[PDB]
Amino acid sequence: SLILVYSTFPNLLEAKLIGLKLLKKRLIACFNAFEITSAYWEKGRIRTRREWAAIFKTTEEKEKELYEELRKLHPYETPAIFTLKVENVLTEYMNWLRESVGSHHH
Amino acid sequence: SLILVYSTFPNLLEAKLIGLKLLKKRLIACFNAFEITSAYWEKGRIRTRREWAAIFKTTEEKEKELYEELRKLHPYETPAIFTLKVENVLTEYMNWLRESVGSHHH
Amino acid sequence: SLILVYSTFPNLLEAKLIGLKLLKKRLIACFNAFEITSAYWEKGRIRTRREWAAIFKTTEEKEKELYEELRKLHPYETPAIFTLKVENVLTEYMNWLRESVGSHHH
Amino acid sequence: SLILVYSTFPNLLEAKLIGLKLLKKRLIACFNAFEITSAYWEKGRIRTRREWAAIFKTTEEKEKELYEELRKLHPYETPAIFTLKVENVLTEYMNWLRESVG
Amino acid sequence: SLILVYSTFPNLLEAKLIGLKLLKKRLIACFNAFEITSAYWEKGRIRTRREWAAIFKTTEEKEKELYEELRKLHPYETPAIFTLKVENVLTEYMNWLRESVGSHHH
Amino acid sequence: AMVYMVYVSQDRLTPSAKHAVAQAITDAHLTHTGEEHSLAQVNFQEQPAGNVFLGGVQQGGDTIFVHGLHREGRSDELKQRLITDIIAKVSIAADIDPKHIWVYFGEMPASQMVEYGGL
Amino acid sequence: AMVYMVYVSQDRLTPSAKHAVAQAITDAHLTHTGEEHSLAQVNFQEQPAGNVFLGGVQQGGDTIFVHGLHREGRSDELKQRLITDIIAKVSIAADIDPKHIWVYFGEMPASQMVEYGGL
Amino acid sequence: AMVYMVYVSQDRLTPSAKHAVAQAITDAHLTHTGEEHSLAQVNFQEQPAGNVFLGGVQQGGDTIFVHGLHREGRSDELKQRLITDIIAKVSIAADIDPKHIWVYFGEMPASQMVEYGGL
Amino acid sequence: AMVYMVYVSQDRLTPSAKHAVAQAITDAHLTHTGEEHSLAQVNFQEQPAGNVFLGGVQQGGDTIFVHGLHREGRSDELKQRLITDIIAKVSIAADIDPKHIWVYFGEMPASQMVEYGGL
Amino acid sequence: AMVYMVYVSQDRLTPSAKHAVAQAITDAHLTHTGEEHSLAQVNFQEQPAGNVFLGGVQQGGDTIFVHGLHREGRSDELKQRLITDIIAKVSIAADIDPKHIWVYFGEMPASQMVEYGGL
Amino acid sequence: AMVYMVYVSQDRLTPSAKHAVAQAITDAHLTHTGEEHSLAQVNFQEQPAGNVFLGGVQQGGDTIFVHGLHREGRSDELKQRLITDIIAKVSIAADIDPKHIWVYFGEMPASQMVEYGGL
Amino acid sequence: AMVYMVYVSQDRLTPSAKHAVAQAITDAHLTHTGEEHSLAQVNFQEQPAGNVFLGGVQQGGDTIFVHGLHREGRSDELKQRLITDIIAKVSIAADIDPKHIWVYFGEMPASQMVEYGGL
Amino acid sequence: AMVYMVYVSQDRLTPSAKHAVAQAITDAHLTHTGEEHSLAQVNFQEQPAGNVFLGGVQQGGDTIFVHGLHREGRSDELKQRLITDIIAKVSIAADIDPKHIWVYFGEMPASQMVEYGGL
Amino acid sequence: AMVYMVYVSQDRLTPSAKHAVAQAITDAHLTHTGEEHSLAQVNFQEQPAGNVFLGGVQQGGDTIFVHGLHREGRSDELKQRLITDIIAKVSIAADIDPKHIWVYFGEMPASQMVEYGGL
Amino acid sequence: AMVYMVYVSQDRLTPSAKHAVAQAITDAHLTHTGEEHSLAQVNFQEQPAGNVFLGGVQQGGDTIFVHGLHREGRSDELKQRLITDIIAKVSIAADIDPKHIWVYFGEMPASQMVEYGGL
Amino acid sequence: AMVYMVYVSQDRLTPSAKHAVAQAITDAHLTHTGEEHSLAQVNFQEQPAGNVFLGGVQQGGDTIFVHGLHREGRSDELKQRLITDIIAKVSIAADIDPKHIWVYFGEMPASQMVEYGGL
Amino acid sequence: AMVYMVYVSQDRLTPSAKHAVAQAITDAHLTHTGEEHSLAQVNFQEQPAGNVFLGGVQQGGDTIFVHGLHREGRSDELKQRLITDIIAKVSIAADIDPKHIWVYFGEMPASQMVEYGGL
Repeated sequence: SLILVYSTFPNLLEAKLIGLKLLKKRLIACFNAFEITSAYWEKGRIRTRREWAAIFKTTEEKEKELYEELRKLHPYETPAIFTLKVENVLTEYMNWLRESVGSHHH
Repeated sequence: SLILVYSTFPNLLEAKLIGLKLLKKRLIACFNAFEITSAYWEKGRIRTRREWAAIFKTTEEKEKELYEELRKLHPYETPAIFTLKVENVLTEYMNWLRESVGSHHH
Repeated sequence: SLILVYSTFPNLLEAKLIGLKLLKKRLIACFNAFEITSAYWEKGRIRTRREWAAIFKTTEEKEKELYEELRKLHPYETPAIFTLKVENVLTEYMNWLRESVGSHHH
Repeated sequence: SLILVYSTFPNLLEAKLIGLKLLKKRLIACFNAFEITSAYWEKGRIRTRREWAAIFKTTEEKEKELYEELRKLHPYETPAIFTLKVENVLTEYMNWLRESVG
Repeated sequence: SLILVYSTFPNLLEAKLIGLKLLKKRLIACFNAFEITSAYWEKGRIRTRREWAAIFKTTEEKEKELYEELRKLHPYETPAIFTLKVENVLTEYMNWLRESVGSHHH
Repeated sequence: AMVYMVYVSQDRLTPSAKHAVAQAITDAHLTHTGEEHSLAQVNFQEQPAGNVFLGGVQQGGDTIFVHGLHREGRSDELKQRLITDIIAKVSIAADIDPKHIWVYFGEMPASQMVEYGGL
Repeated sequence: AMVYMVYVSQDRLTPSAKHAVAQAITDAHLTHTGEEHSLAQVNFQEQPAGNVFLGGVQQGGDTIFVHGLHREGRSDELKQRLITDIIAKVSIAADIDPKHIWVYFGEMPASQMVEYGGL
Repeated sequence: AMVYMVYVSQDRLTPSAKHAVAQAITDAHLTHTGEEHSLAQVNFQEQPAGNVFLGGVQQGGDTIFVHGLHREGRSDELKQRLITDIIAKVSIAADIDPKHIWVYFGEMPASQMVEYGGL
Repeated sequence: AMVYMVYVSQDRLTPSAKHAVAQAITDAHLTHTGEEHSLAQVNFQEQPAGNVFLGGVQQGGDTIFVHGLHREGRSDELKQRLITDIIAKVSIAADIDPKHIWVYFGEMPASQMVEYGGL
Repeated sequence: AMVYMVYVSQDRLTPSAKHAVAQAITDAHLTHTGEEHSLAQVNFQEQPAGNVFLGGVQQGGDTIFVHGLHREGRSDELKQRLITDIIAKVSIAADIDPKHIWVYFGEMPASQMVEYGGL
Repeated sequence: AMVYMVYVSQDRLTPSAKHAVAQAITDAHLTHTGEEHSLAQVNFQEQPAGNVFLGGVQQGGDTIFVHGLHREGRSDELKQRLITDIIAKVSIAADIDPKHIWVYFGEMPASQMVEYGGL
Repeated sequence: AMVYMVYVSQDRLTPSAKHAVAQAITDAHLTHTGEEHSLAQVNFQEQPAGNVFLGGVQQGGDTIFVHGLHREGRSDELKQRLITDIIAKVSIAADIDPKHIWVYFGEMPASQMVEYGGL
Repeated sequence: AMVYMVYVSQDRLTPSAKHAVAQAITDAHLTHTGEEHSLAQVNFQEQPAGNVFLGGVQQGGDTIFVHGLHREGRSDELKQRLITDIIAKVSIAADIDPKHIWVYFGEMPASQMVEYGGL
Repeated sequence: AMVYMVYVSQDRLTPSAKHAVAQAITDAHLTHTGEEHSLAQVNFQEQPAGNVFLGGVQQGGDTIFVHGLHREGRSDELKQRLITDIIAKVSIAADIDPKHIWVYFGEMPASQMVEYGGL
Repeated sequence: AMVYMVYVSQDRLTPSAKHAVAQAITDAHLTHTGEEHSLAQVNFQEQPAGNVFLGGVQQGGDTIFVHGLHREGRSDELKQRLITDIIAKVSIAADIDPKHIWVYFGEMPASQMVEYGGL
Repeated sequence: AMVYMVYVSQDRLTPSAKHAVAQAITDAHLTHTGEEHSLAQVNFQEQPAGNVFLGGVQQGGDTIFVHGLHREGRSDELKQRLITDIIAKVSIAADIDPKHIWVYFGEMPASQMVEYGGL
Repeated sequence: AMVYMVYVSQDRLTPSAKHAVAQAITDAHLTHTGEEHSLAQVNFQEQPAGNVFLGGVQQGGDTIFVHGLHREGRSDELKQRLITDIIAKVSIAADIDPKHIWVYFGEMPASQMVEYGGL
């Protein structure tokens, strides 16, 4: 099944480098990154920051490996990482997605 | 309830045209489109590409028609199309979405 | 666990002011806001509008207070507000989220 | 009835200041200032000079007080100050004119 | 065979208009025009003038009609018009020249 | 209150279609300029079909050319979005292939653009 | 010898009204330029009433849009006086409310403006 | 793919004369720009004879005014050669005195010129 | 809605004198700008007498320095008339010699001037 | 290390509210400039309530005017993001309606801006 | 006759210290501008200690910020020397570590800087 | 068709790695410029390891300097994205730390850049 | 005395061909610049065949990239003629197809170009 | 952190001479730019002797061309001094006649120069 | 203290006429400049009659050409009023027809205009 | 109607030679400017032989210096041709080695060049 | 080879004093331009004493006015050093008070300055 994994990054290059490393490792089939502005508490006051978000699309079987690799690569010590469920998907897209991370590439 | 259907497009104009067409056909109540950059495998290596993502919001009754019409219009041969379900929605906003696609044709 | 509440705003300032207010009241742990373009029916024709979307992250215990506060603060009469559930979240990130809205701040 | 009093000034600020003082003293009810270029005899030769002309509008009973106060305020030692009588004037405008200066 | 008729004109527009007229009447096969500077005696002193020269190419059968037409169209009272003979010409080019002014066009 | 000259073929747009196109252009002008008041002019210029040539080839009545006359000073980003919205919105409003829509923007100093007689 | 495109509704100006409007714009041009020779072009573009939309509201046949195409290099003062003279004279010559008159001036380098074939 | 607005009088150009004039302007555009792909637009704008005034003088149906809308960045020499070629080629193609032909070129940044819907 | 910082000595302007000086600068701003809506800020900065030095000579409490912060793009004529109006009106409203009044105008791009929170 | 002059009313900001406002402006400065080294200056300028007039209307002690003095060369997008962040963060830090906050940015060449004695 | 706003803490400069600082700034202005007459304004703006924050850290009363408002046109070399002299001369005159002195110069067209009422 | 000079150490890239690096740069160029077909040049300049010095320190074979020679006219945003994409894609393709990659872009008028002999 | 960096493949040019190519470029430089005596530098940069990629395709040893570094101030016409002459003359001298020759010209202020140590 | 491409002949500089030359250029860069820590790159490009031609004359191994790639914004004076210092210091370090040293500086916007991957 | 070169024929102006013409130009200069101190130079350049040609026709001794050399930075208004005043005053002072008077104004940067040795 | 100051030695040009030179300069001005009317001024300025120094060496009476004062706006090409024609035509008309002729052109805005009293 | 017009009074400079003044100006020109080849022109323009007026005051034969005609592009520092040297060296060479010497420099593009017939 298709899963979406979301994370944020301090700049575009960090997002793109990690995203390309995940594709090279066949842990994801695709990523969509977009620029964001963020806010959160840190060191006693609300911080605001410009960031890049990324959506990593992969199959359910890859989720655990994806989490562990994303954690090891991330510039943040405690990064945002969470998964969204998909209810429906275009069948031809799902097949393209499964082939991208299939066992034959390894 | 409310469903969200996600897709990506090669440029803003293509995304807008398809979203506006879907509104004209009363297949969606709203769309939100935003600029992305993506990567994926294509023709032997990892491609990078600037795109536009869009979320189409509509009722679960319209999902089948939406998938069919979006696939007919999409510039991509094998587009990304998948559905996210929502756990809750502001009651009055749900009423606004439903009316937007009501069979009374407005 | 983690919930995401989505809304849209007429400009960045309105989005940030509301998002900072929600953090100040300890109702959300953080937000990510991004620029969007949208379309929808209004007064007999399809309108287009440039907006800012925002994802507010918080605990499910805070969802009802968040909806009620966002509704009172939003500049729109009938704002888009809906919730996406998260299938999985990085343990350490969940702990950071939980602390940000913990009772010890009040 | 209505009388017009004409004078020239070395620059707009001087004209504007004097006019605003006469309005604050209720000696005039309005003035129209406009830029001019002028020539006249001064140092045994024709001097040219860019100036500002002013037309002060008031009632005839205020002419004496207007002349004397304009002379005190004027930067020129021997300034141009003369009056023009009007043959006719819109009734409503005269009423506004009399009220502004009392 | 091929003849070249040379003339000069006060500006490019006059040269082109006359040259296009001669082509429209099928009197020449083509012209080549180039910018020049000139000098000559006029009204008691040497004058200098910037002009455009033109070479008109056509068949010797058309020379007399060309001279007479050019004379009626030229803006100068006493224009320079003279003919250079060609010792040799590429066979295939001569055929192209001949066709351009052939009787079948009339 | 800019001016949009809209060059179309006669009988291509019904009276209600002209209204829908004019509404689409005007809505987009408001959306992207941020003007509080709707004062823009849409001015339809109709000619018989066959008067438009593309690459020297005579066309039917499906071409639409929008010439927007704007005050200068707006960013490239703003103008790009406004042009894209005009193409998309007019395509829907007129039910016309977007490849048939051309849009050119000319700019002038605001001091030499006088609407409503300057009063 | 610059050109004024004058956009108007059919049947709004009789042949003599067109003459007066044309003489009005031409006199204003002569007055504020230093042409000495009268060579300015007025080009009436007529369209059926209801082809003009203002703020999305369809109009009758009263609106007049004058698009001036001028050589660049004239002062803001001169251009402001010319526009004002055009508004007033056309208002009189057409017996029309000034609020119905729009005037935009475009400017080009003189080298790419050719009148009377450049002859 | 620039746009040439061609303002002529009704019934002055037959359908074949229109094609030849459009072919003249387009050929000149390709010749001097170097496009290789013929995409320019010629858009004929017809009005009744008598709608054109020159120095206050009402005209017959002879005058032709070409308003060329171009991207900026082209050299002065290229534009003058293109204008000259348009006058001469249209004069021959339309059998018209070159003194009846006016040519104005306006320029805009390429970013705000979209042809064929931008696709 | 631009701001005038007005630097003055304590106790030199009574609360009503401040009102008059504020109304004077605001009227001048309205007169020479085209705001229609009155939104200009006057911000009095009071300091003890003897804090101003002119040519190294300590002054009493008579000097008034008005620092105007304006959007760029206004003409030299307009700015000259506004300064002159400010000198005269403040001179009257404060009952003060004009020689005691200094007025400097700074200019910024409008995009980096935000009034009332930009709402 | 830019300078932010913050004009507020006396007794409106407690010592802790001053620190939080200064922390808001400084945090925004670091966030958007990318200094890495926190060096910017916030300089609070207090005046008695009633010294601020808006459109001629005397105010209470609510208005806040931030005059930011910056080196030139930063993008328009960076400055607009910084201004927006200053309004929003100061609004939350000072518990004040954003409509009471004005932000102006003036720019100067870096060569004529010396901080910490230039050492 | 430029203006130097000097932002200091209350009670940091005695009356004789203010005079010595004002003399130092004014002497440096004369020295480097070459003006024959001493007409420059030094305008002291005092606030309670603790109103200056550097990097978000509250300061004592030792900070000095000089904001010079100058006519444009002076060379970079001239402005650099004048700033260095202000820092050095004020450091001596006020007996203050130079690291505590900041100097910013803003420039304006001379025509919109009016001293002594323009008379 | 721009030129990328890519300075690397002898033996650092195998022929297959050269292909991968060249395709990464060429794909990025295709991606962020709009050109239809691939024409950009990648020109590898190899030198023995030890010929690169950073802050005076002799390096090994793991530094890459990309000097891109481009026509002028592209937006800052496009150039930023293209540089970022080159660093990220070359990093993957060469299996090299991104901190070892430097990228400089020089711009020239398109008229003085000739590819393929200009034919 | 400008610099021509000439990037070619090892073994493509014999020493005599290098002389011929160098003289062709130097003669062209002499021809189109007015300099009296020959001082321009030609600096051959050889690399192994296969280090050049065009549209992602690895090339052989038959590509030549000439990067000319020139002082600013020369006309477009001169630079066009000089580029054209370099391509034609190098084509003959190297017996190489002209489509294999690329030529880019970069310009610098003459003050920051120093030949022969500046002596 | 600017880049100095240093073109020299194979075998002209030993590794110790390369170090000395690299440190001379890097020290000069440090000296005349204000940067705190050394980050500038020196990139030696060696070629066989005989690949340099001056005025058509083939040279030996005793020519050095330094091409410096810098961010824009530095004064003419600074660039002159830095060039002079490079020639003098490289002359000593390489024990080479200064007349054999050429130095060209090219400038780019700092936004399109990225060192150390931009991290 | 700018200079007016006044070109005239010998014996056309008596010593008193020269005085009057000189006083005329000097008064005009004083009037329209803000010199306060009278320091402008009038420099009569006399030549035999018949040395002036107008349209190739030799003239008598009536023509007067005034070449003004002025500091740049004065407005078009001021320069127009000064020229007009010069024409009128010289016409009176020389008892000469205005059509015989030519006046050209050249402008230079003030830094390269030195009067009275610069002392 | 530009002005050509012609600086020559006394007795070098007879009255008929002066006429021939003036005719040559005036003819060239007409030829290259395209003015329909001949209004240019040639103004001969004679000095005794020995007043011209070249390289510090006193000359005879063979030097000719033409200082043309022109309106700005004419192309470089036009000015180059006009200068060359002046040198050639004057050389013939005066029978003088062209190496003895110098020609300098100065340009001014047309609005500050008044011929024939501006009437 | 620039031109210096030197306006002096008849009989003020003997033939030897003329040579020394010309040698002073020429030496200064070589010194500061760096020509190496002495080619500049000094052209003495003598008029009778009494033809120079200063502030309306007729002079004796002392005043000297140097009008230097130069190519543009030279630095402000170079021009000020050259002017200073001309004043000082001419003062000593002519035994004249420097207050009698005026020096004006006008600049022109080098393309429109031809010396020695351009050969």
